[PDB]
Amino acid sequence: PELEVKGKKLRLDEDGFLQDWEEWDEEVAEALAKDTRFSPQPIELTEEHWKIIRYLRDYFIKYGVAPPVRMLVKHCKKEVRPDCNLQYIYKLFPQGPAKDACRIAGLPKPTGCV
Repeated sequence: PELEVKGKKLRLDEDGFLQDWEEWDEEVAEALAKDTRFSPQPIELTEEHWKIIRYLRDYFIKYGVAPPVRMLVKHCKKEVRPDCNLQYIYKLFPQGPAKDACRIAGLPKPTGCV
């Protein structure tokens, strides 16, 4: 379906992932985060959320896939907080790094992030 943000109508897939992925910015991230068609509840983006979002998006821009969860957790422990395990990632992103975090980070698919 569509997502109205910033005077634009962006294309999402059936799982709520941004298909016009190159149109993404912080504003789009925010609209995705409150998109309750694809999330039980809006997700309030803290700086921790943002650190995770920026990491996923940089990885996709560089490698064309999302990083594996194994690598995400390692990164989070090093750059977010020493106790940021997968459970902590689900605390931030209730549906997980693929269904929530990669979606909000504007990746066109979460492929790789398992």
